[PDB]
Amino acid sequence: AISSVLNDILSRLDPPEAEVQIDRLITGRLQSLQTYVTQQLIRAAEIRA
Amino acid sequence: AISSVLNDILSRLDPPEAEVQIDRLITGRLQSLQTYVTQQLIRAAEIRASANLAATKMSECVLGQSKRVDFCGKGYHLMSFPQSAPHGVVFLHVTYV
Amino acid sequence: PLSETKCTLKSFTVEKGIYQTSNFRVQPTESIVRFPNITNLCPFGEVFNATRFASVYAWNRKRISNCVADYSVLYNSASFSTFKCYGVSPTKLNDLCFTNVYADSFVIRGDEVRQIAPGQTGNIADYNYKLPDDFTGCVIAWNSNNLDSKVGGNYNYLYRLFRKSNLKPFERDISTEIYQAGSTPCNGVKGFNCYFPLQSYGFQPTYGVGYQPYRVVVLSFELLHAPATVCGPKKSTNLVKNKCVNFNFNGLTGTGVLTESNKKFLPFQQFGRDIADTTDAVRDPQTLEILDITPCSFGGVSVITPGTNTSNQVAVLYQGVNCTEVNVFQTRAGCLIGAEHVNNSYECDIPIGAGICASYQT
Amino acid sequence: QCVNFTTRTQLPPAYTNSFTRGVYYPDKVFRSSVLHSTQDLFLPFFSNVTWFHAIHKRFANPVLPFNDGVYFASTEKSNIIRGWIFGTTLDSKTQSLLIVNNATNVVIKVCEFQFCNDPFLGVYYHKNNKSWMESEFRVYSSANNCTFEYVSQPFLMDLEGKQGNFKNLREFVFKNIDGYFKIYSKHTPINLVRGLPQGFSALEPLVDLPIGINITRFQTLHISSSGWTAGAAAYYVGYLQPRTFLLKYNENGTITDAVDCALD
Amino acid sequence: SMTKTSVDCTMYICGDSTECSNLLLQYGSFCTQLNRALTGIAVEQDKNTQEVFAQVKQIYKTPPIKDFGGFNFSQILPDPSKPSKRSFIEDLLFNKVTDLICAQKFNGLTVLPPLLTDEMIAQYT
Repeated sequence: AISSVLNDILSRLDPPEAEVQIDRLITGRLQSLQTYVTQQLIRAAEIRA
Repeated sequence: AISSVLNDILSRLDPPEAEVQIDRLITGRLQSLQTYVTQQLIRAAEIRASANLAATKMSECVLGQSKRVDFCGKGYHLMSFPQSAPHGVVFLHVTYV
Repeated sequence: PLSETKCTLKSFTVEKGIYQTSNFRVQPTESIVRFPNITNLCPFGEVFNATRFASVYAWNRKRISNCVADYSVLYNSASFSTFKCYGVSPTKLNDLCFTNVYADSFVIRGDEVRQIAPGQTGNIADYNYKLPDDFTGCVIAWNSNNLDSKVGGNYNYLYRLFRKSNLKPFERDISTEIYQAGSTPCNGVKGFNCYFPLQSYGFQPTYGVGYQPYRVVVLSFELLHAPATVCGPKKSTNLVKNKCVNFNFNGLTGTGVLTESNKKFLPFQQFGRDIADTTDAVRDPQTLEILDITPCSFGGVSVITPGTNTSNQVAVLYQGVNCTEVNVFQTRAGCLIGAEHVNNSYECDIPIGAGICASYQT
Repeated sequence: QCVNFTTRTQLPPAYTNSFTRGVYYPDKVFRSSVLHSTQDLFLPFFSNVTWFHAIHKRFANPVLPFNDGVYFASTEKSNIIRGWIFGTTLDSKTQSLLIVNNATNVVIKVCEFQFCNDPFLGVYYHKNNKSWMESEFRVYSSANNCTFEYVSQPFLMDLEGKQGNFKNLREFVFKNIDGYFKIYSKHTPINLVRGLPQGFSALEPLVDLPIGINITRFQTLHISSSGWTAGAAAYYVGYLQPRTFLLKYNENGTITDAVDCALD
Repeated sequence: SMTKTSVDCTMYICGDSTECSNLLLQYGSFCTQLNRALTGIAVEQDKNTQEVFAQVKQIYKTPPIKDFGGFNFSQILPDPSKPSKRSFIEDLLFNKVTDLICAQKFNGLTVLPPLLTDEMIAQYT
């Protein structure tokens, strides 16, 4: 995206144009959070073992 | 994307247009790489569960004598002979039936 | 190499152990291109001397194979009105290997110049003739508005604006009769919201670019497995095996190490592939030779050093690659630079691989 | 020319089975000791193809349509069949593809020909210097507007007349891919009387014809003008279909086995 | 143990491309997370061989004079006449369990060799 800060995207692009860059930030952070949760479930199986 | 080779994309679309198709390759290959790593980590739990079980059988069945039932194999255990094997180990157990 | 570990671990203190930093890779030092002698030359300049060019569906073509387009006569430099090119230029076509080259000559308008693209759509593409996906060349055009164009439109040349379906690459329809125009068949004679498929040029010398006639020459290319016999006026560059080079063999461009192979290829088979569907071995188009295609050697770089409070001595480890550049020793793990080989056996301190371990001693 | 042969008649459309027929090299890729699965226009295993024959009092040369691709099966002794004629209307109204077999190369001429109802090529004067060479043209009266011409690679052929059962076998495949005509040829001797024998062979690439003409039907060129007769030969016509095969590649880069996964 | 694999994020996704390498910098630490994950696997696979194959650090040898009470251990014991040290039972174990290793290294997938070789593992056994 253009900037990692959402406020820079909201204060720059129009509401129709901002939806393109905001979806890139959300989907990327969803994958970053899902990867974290997936890795924690793997470490959960290791610590329970 | 249009093609799996980056040279085919850079030789057709413009630099601003090529970055869109390359990101499709990166996102897909990264998800393909994250899927491989995820499967390896899941299979890593099974190979360590078997290794801890093999190390337990190596200790109890081989070194000592285990009174556990159906652990060193069917019957009353006597002695176990380990044997090297590719990507693992083979246990030869002597039982009393 | 000690500081490379510091930037990898994001700390100024490196504990004793083996740490990976970078990845070593060998860059190609040469470009090897090997193809047999010259047979013929494609009609690049022979079609430029014609009196006039036919219509879009009437295009004339002359088939001259063996790639290797005539580089002696080149009119492609600032000799015409405008040049819109894709891929590589005719001057750069010498570095590429093509099977068959069709020299096409046709006349279009200004709006149809931008519509010409390799294997794409357009008014002349999916209706009259569509260019194949293999076209890397330049689209050359010249301004005929002061010659071929007439006042009130030029009806001499013809083109088919509508067709029942879109054409595939390298497909043509020359029929000028009345057929289906849109998606709904009108059953022959014009009507029922269809139109007369054949159309004529409206060229007016007094209007803008879109109505100006432009004579366009397109060179059709073939990227298929059929080998090309010549690459460039300077071909060989002398093949030397057992080296990392950039190679183009039988139309396949790649970078790797060239080695001789004993595999027997079918005379109708140009090149092989492995289980992964990647280039495995190729055959020499010039003489009879079988070259095994292997990529250039690469591997990871491991830094073997003791603790920061112990010593600054560093042992560089190359994993699974031989060091041709370069205390340079070779083990089953790879080239190890910065360590000494001791025949005595000691307890493993810093593990390397294949039963080899490193340690800091006197 | 315009008058057919006195022995020319329409045979009943009998059918026969092609055991492994329809297998060919999909490309020039070399492979060793691997199993690759590809999908293209193929002749399924255990299919049914038309059973035709031509002799010196029965001659059959029907016109058959061309849609999804065609398979050629030629059982020969003295090699009577000189090729096939291709085209849309098979006349001067559009382009027409012909195949001339001189027992040296394969001549492919795409032009505008005037179509005779019974195409033939005169072979006469066998008293001295036979050579089994083609001379007279009964196929087309005039020729013009040639958009394509090609000459193939040389090969070996035996045109000497023989007696008894069939000997030579030539199996071809003609298909249209994006306007590119890919013809695949195989020639092997066989022992056959009628029908087809059970066997396995792979078809090697013959010629590449980047022409682009549309072909809605095809007729056969059998040749060896009502007084002219034909020779002893049999010919079969298959149809290509989009089937997936599993090909077994050996160390020499040939197909040693084939499996049609859409059959059983 | 399992085959030790090490994958480079850049070379596997897009190699020999400077423009594509810059597009990887915008996606964050995925290289660090995926590399340390596979590297952590290769270390744990080596720890599995140390916790199983070698129990003790003292090597024991077979005495030359053999009276076992009627048992024949020549099958389980290694054969010194072979170039590699293995037993008569390990003859079938190694042969019946199946280059592809170099083929994976051609596409950018590095296969790390194990720490304990076949001779070292057989000595622990």
